[PDB]
Amino acid sequence: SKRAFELQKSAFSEEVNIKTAEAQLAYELQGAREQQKIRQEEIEIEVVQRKKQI
Amino acid sequence: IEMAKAQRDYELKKAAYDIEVNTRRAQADLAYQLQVAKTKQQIEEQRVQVQ
Amino acid sequence: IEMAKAQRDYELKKAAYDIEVNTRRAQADLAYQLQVAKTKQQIEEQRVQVQ
Repeated sequence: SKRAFELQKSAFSEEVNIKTAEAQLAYELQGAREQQKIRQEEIEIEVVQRKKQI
Repeated sequence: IEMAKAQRDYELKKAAYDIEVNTRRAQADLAYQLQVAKTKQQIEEQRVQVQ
Repeated sequence: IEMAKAQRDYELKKAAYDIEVNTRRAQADLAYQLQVAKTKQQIEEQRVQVQ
């Protein structure tokens, strides 16, 4: 009985840990995805500036 | 055994919901920087037009 | 003699069950690292796309 219980508990812990591990790093994934556009505009700043430095 | 059944049934959904809330919060945090850069574009466009 | 008969009958099954529980626990421990690496793949894929 102890073996059956431990096997089932470890099996459940497998996917619960998988889902958690996705959960923490979804934040970083979306943060980088947004930083793409953030830096795009932060660098378009001086593009616009140098356009009229002409 | 059913204890772990319920533990899975709760934890998996909690993590799945946390994924969505974290993604939306990450977008919301950097929306401010995105807009401030987009308007700093015009700020600089005129701050150089004075030159 | 029958004492040792019963001792074998108990110990062998206990060890056989321990083999399975240890294998499953070993898989469960490293599932976390496997998934965190699999998602760090995309983390880095975008952290370099910003460049």
